[PDB]
Amino acid sequence: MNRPAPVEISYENMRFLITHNPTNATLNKFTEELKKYGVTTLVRVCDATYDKAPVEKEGIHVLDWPFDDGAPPPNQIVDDWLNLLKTKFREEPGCCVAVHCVAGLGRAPVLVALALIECGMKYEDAVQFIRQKRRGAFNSKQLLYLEKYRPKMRLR
Amino acid sequence: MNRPAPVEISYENMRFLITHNPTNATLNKFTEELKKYGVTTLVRVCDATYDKAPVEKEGIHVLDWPFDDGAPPPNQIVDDWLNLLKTKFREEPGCCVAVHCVAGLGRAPVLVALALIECGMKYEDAVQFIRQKRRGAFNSKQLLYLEKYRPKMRLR
Amino acid sequence: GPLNMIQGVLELRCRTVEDVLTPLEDCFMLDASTVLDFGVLASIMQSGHTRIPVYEEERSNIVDMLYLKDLAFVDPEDCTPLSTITRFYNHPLHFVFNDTKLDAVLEEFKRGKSHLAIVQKVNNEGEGDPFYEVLGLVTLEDVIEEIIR
Amino acid sequence: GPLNMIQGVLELRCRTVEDVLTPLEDCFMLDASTVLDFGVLASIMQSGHTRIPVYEEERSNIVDMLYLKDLAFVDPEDCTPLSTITRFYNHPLHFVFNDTKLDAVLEEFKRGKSHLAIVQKVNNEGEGDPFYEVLGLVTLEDVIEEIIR
Repeated sequence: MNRPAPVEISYENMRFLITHNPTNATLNKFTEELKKYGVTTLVRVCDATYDKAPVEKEGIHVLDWPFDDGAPPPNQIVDDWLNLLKTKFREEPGCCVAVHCVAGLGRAPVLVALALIECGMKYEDAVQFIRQKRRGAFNSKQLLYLEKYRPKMRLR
Repeated sequence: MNRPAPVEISYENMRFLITHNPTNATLNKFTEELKKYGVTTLVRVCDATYDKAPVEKEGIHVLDWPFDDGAPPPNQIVDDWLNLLKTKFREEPGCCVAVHCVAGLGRAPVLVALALIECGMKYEDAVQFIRQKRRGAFNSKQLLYLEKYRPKMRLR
Repeated sequence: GPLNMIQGVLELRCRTVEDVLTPLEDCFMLDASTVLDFGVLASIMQSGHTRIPVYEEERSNIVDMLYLKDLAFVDPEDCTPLSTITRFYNHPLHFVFNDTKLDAVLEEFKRGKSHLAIVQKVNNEGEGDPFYEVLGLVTLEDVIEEIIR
Repeated sequence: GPLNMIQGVLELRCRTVEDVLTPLEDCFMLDASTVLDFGVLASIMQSGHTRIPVYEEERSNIVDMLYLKDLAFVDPEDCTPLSTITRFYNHPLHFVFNDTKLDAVLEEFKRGKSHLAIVQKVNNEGEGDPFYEVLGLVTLEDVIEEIIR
């Protein structure tokens, strides 16, 4: 059985880390986990009350991209995201992008799923691989969105 | 399962109570147990450091008749005892004689056993009835003595 | 008796934590913000639990476990808050899915330090994202009770 | 696993307290004359026993049981002696014969408050009268361990 702990996802050069939220206290310990898993880039996508810089003063690129609880990612957000991944994995391959949010199994995993699909993983496999590592995965809408999604397919 | 608690034996007008030892503190509580079971007469037969009167000020006839650890009762002691029982049960029938000693299963039970035998209970039955209520009963010598014992048979 | 217990062990593989659990409202639990005064300590010892969930600021948000051992040199007055204590030890906290079969939980419990997991089911109703809903607690006892009846 | 446990329940009727007991020297126990200072209390809580035998003035002379609950408003310094506490509650103490079959002890334990009996055998060697020799303690755990292995 498990704690309230991070969850890493890989393939191919891509490595993600879906996480919990810190309060400002935990925040030194939180940034320690991050550095361990080799993350360069955190993407907030729910709101969090911790005040980031300490994570930035440690040189992790933080991104505040909140979207609606339960929703699929807005169009931009998805564009930014894919575009973000290209540059960040180009910067140093096999590093980690962290995504974090209060639940852990709603919208954060979607970005990740999106990534794998747009990177050639069967939609079905994508959902299963995510649900393997965190169970509960997504909601109907999250899943609708995921099936209906069509890779360009765009990820150099 | 059991505590370190008294053990009552009856038949016919005869009622005995084999007990533990009190320190002088317990002694008010100890005398309370005694009065409950309707005892008139305590027979110490191991030594005890409690100082009796409080038991006598409550009107229980105390008798100090110690004999050797492991031994059968000296001849007198047995004579006194049988003789004691006649008078005490004559005084008020169906009362209780208490016998007490540190073990609980050595010499005190012998007096009781003696009583039942000299009162017409098969030696075998006597030992079994006692061992029923307190297990461990007697030792070889205690048992030797008991079989070899021959009721007059003397108990009005 | 021996035959019931035999049925019980055999039924482990069929019944689940949900059957055996202890709902939240019925568990001894502590508010993180509590202060360890004589009364609450007494409360603790009188609980006859040796491992007590600590929540904030509502019972389903379980943030920490308080072990009895943790109380060792705390002096009532000084009037120490419960969170200073919890913050001395990262005691881990075990979550189990409501679905899990008892035979499995038995094994987990043997294979760990723990004699109590917090129970969770995923929850799909609502617009929001799925979440884990805390149902309450299962203990090693709870599972033994299954067997010795 | 499930089959071992089945063997275990079935073997209850054959094995006895002696097989499963905890010898005296290996039990957490307390001297009646002890004083409940911060250290000993801590010692208590760190024992992770909730029911502790109290002896005087050598471990086989067991005079009382100390329940954790009993510690509820005792303040270290005041430096209360252990016997003043024991003398607040006549908690009963259960003795079991070394001979007794586990299946029986299981039942006793269910049919009482107790999760721990003190083990005794009658002792015939010696000139003296028979006596009961304390061997140590059996707990409800000890019996469960029989089953869940």
